[PDB]
Amino acid sequence: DLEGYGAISRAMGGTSSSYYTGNAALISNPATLSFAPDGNQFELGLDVVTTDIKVHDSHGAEAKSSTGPYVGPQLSYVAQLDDWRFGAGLFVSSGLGTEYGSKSFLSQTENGIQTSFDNSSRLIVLRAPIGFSYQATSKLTFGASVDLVWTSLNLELLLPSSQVGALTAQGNLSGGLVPSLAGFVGTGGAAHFSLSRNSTAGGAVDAVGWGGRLGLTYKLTDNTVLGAMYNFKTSVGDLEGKATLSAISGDGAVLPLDGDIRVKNFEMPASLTLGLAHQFNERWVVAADIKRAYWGDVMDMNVAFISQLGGIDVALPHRYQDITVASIGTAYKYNNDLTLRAGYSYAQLILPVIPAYLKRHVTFGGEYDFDKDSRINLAISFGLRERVQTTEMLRQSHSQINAVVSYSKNFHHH
Ligand SMILES: CCCCCCCCOCCOCCOCCOCCO
Ligand SMILES: CCCCCCCCOCCOCCOCCOCCO
Repeated sequence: DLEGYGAISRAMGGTSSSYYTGNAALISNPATLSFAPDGNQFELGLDVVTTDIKVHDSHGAEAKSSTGPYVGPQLSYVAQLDDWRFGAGLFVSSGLGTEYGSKSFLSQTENGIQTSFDNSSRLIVLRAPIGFSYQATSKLTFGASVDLVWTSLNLELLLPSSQVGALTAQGNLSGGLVPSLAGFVGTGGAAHFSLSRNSTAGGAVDAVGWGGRLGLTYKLTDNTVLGAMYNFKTSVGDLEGKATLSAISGDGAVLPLDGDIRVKNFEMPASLTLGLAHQFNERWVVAADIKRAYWGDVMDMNVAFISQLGGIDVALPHRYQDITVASIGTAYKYNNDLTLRAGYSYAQLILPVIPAYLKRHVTFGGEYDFDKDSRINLAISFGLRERVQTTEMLRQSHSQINAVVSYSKNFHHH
């Protein structure tokens, strides 16, 4: 989440508690949809998430990922029935995606042998919300919305023998496949996990579930409105699909094995958000928001792989603490049809294929509308780059850019 939804909400540091954010409010604060211009709003957009990562060896070897992006489409329509606003939409998004290739050290056996396995990641989450909004009384504005989330997980991951040995020795790695493959992998081999299938027959690790939120707004003054919204815990099942567990010996021998894999217990925590937007002049508006993701309340993960020959189970325990986000955003009416936006956000061990989220983000946004019904919104969010290190004694450097773009046509009732 953190960064909100939509070209304007993202160009404004992820702020969204109480100002027109567009059709994307269907996920953030649907109560803001009542601030929409008279009529019905059709919205179309594209999300692109560039990622730059460099991981280094204890020998000066590097594996980098960034070396063409995933583009997520965004369709949605909001309708006005008197005081009501009803809206539906499909919101595609990545939430992980790395590609280190197969010529890197991450693809070598605890031993030095260069295997040909890739090392990559890709998480895709679709959100198709159904929601409404009621302007209950000129002052407050009710707003609810249910979801339906579709998650897909692509994985390509090699673990040199020392890593499996410690998992195994820690008791975090179990299964009947331990005693049968252990001799093959040995001292200088590894194990590779692959989740490469797509869609449906394909296998493809995915899950479908529900989700939802509700919020509200209030205008104490004539240019200062306040907002808040509560998000429900994502009730997603286990991600399940086909996976190939493949053992590699000290001389590069490969012993693949197809089966089922389940990535158990993970949802997405409930979040509480409080904020306020204020207009100074009349062409300049400023917004500040404070978000609280209840990660710490996720006590309820694993990875269960199972085949005809046996299975392997990995028990990797979180250690989660609620996170807090502080965001501020600016919008400026520079022309009669050109707005300028900008903002900042503030958040608060390794594994190169699943990078941790970034602490800070600096965004820029712009709006240009040809008519009073046709608008184009742009946004560019930079996830500030942070360094961080841990045989495999690694060090990682990770930054991230974000482009969102959408065309917004306003229709009129006849
Ligand atoms: C996916 C299964 C991963 C399980 C592999 C565990 C591998 C861990 O290390 C085992 C190391 O011990 C084995 C020794 O090397 C083989 C030598 O031959 C032994 C008899 O003298
Ligand atoms: C909401 C995002 C959830 C995304 C989860 C993707 C990460 C889940 O685990 C993927 C690993 O399962 C396959 C391999 O076996 C585990 C590897 O050993 C662990 C590293 O220390």
